[PDB]
Amino acid sequence: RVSSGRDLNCVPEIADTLGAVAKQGFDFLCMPVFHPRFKREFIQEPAKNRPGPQTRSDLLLSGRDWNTLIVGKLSPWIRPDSKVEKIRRNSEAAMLQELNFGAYLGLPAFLLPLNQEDNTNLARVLTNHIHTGHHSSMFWMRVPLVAPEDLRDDIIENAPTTHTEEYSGEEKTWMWWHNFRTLCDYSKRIAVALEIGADLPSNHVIDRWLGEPIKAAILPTSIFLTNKKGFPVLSKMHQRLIFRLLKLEVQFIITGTNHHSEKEFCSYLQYLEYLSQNRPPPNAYELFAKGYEDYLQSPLQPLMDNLESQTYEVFEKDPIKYSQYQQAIYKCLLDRVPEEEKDTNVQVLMVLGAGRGPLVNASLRAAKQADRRIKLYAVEKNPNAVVTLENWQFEEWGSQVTVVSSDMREWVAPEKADIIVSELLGSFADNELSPECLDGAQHFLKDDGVSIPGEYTSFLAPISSSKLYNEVRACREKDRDPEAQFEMPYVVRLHNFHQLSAPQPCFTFSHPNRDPMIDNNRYCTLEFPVEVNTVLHGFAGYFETVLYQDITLSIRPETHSPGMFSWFPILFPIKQPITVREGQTICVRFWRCSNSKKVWYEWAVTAPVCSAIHNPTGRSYTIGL
Amino acid sequence: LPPNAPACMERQLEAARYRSDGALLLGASSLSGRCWAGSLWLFKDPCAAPNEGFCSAGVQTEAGVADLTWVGERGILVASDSGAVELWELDENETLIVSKFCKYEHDDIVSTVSVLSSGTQAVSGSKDICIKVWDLAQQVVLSSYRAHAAQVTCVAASPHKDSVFLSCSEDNRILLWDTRCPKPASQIGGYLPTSLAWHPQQSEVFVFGDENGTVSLVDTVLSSAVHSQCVTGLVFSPHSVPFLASLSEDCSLAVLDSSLSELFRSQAHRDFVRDATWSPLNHSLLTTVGWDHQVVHHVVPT
Ligand SMILES: Cn1ncc(-c2ccc3c(=O)[nH]nc(C[NH3+])c3c2)c1-c1c(F)cc2ccccc2c1C#N
Ligand SMILES: CSC[C@H]1O[C@@H](n2cnc3c(N)ncnc32)[C@H](O)[C@@H]1O
Repeated sequence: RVSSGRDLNCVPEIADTLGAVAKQGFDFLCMPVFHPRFKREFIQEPAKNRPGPQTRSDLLLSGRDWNTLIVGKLSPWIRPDSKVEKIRRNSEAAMLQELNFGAYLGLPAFLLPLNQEDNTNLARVLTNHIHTGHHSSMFWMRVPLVAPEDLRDDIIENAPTTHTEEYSGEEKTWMWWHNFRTLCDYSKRIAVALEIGADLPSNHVIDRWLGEPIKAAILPTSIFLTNKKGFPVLSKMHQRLIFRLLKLEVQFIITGTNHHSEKEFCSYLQYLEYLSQNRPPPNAYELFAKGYEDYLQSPLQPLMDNLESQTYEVFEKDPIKYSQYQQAIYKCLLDRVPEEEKDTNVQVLMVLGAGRGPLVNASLRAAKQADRRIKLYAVEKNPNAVVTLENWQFEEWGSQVTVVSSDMREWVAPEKADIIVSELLGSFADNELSPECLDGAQHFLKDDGVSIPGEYTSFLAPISSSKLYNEVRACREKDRDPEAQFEMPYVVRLHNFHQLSAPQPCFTFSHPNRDPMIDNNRYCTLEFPVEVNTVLHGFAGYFETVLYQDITLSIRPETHSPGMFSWFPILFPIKQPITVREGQTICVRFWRCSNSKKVWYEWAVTAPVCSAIHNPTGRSYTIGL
Repeated sequence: LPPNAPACMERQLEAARYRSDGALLLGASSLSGRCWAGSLWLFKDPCAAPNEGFCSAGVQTEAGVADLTWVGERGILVASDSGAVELWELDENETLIVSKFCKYEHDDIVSTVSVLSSGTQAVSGSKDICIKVWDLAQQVVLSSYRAHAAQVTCVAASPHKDSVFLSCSEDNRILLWDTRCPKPASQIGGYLPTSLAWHPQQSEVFVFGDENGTVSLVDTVLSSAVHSQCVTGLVFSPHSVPFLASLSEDCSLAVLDSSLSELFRSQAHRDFVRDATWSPLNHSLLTTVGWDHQVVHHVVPT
């Protein structure tokens, strides 16, 4: 199921054209709303008085059809940045005219070209239109991977084509897009229709569009090959690009005329369907994570807040995770109790933050498989989850499990633990205050006792994503700092983004913390080599944790525990995008800060330019103790 | 009201060309309203044009007529809104215009078309930025050239050199083509060029107009600000020492002499002037057509 549209520049009759397009299998049709050669004059008599009608009637389609089937196209003669003043004026008037007709019709999107470097005045007219009534309509900027000037045949005897590599030059059209959207102040209504040519540029040129709001990909029929049987197909490289674009669920647009005239015209489209059907389905994870892509979430604070029933349900729907815990507990029981002692030596296990019970059951299954004896305490401060636990205890666990409704930092334990087990980690490892909670529980761990997890490490990586930057930006709220949304992290299944350098470790914590002077504050400086031209928008955060020995949990991409669903990445934004050139280093600084009531992070970029210090004094974001 | 001839001709007249005997060919587009189509018309009496009931022949096309040109005495070569180049032909009786071939080789509107010296090949330019060379008898593209980087505004075949033609484009290039050369295009040394006319009596001399109203005379430079808007077309007259007709979106026609000085001006038109064609029979009569649906017959003082 690819969603696809036909691009035409010639529509003799709307009804007949729409029918033909639908019968061929397309979902929509990009077409002119005025005749593309019907140049109009607004200033000079006599032509300005040309009798109407100026175009085709809105009565030719139903409102539903204008609203869902039609994408409008700016006439090709409209040149708001022409060097001829008169042409700039007529063009502005004509641009407003066609855009207003599109809004008049309720069209769901409108196509405008970026076919040259200077589109200042076009951006100004579009921005003016956008601030003329609040509307949901989208503007698709039609921009090529490769500028026409850079793909022309080498047939001009006295102007040869460049044959030397121009690294930044081959990215010029990304610059056209970036300047245009900067001028238009990152309007959410402005997206990319990326046009693909017969020859693809270097990978770095393609990767420049990573993290950009690509809504559509335009495939001219001329880029298709012909297989033995005569049917249009794509080169393996183009197929690679299509697959990458299907992962962004863009809409595909077929432009140009039918050049495989032996075959009919749904053929180009059937090939796309064929590619879509050929790729690996949802591998458990991606099945689960597709709905969450780039969806910003407040990070849970299970200490300060009492988690809802269904939130625990999400935790519990990850068997790979708990069986990692089971294996960690198992190995530990064996290391601690020799075989000769298997009937005399009962180990005291405390689950610290037991929620609805999954670690309790993992502990019990671990002891069985280890053939060792354990006495269990299930500690949980959330009294609503304590209800689930005490029904479990009465119905199933029996006296082997003691449920303790208490904060682990205040509970006066009646004995000491051989093993404390806990799941206090966030997506940034320590951002739920797992260190503070385990510190306060430590006094009741035996002198030789084991904490599972034994340690964890957060990781950071700079990223580019104009899409995510705009999503954060849109999180302004009525009665707070108008910039506070940039001074707080988000849990998000990062999807439309470009990772700019390999993740590097940030903060690490070990338990038990034998050290006589415990300080959980932290100050870390990271240097990220960046080998691309790009724009920095924030830092992705992940974590790894050692449960026991070689049994680990990880959401860091290069060591992601395979098959584990729990924990999306976290995102630290920065207020202002920072331009980064190939070969530069991104230097970021992260602090973990605390007082007796709250812990928080602050962060700052210091190379290649400085940002502001983000979240000073926790003013935008704190984690409650 | 001859057979298979539409009762009504479309408003926007795009092309007017006399043939040898003086029958007038018309091309029209409907550029607004419900149906965006086109039509082709022959008036053996040009003073009856554009009245449909008194035409010699006519026919509807599927899309609009962006450009056309005679092929010989009975052939009509059409640049279509649909990306097609079409060849139509008059019957032996010259009472029906019949489609000969319609090939969809361009990927956007075909904007300009020009028959080369021999009469057996034509060149077309399009908004798809390509120029194609056609073998009219085999109904096939012989070469496709992507020399330009923006829409191809005009192509003009050399008057006597079958491998030579000009083109200009919104990429601000004027290209001289000679397909005898390995790299066939050459860049001839502003405001965007919009129209081209070879000199009929001097091999290596041409005139071109620009989007700012200027006309220029060029050898393989002389210029005048003739128009207040885009120069849409340039047509040398048939005289031994030719006059130069120029037309513009400013709705005027000018007639210029050897040094680009103005000898005549007409403002008869009330909308864009789209073509001009000189009578073979009466060399001082010059016929224009425009989007105001007028066919005007100017008598140019000589
Ligand atoms: C927003 N957030 N912050 C933190 C977490 C989260 C997720 C899984 C887990 C988990 O196993 N175990 N433990 C913890 C916290 N100690 C945890 C926390 C979530 C969260 C959540 F509360 C609900 C979700 C629902 C559908 C998909 C994803 C999530 C995610 C995610 N990531
Ligand atoms: C699996 S999410 C962390 C779980 O441990 C609980 N928890 C977090 N901190 C503490 C604490 N200091 N004492 C007891 N339970 C806690 C939370 O309420 C949640 O159920």
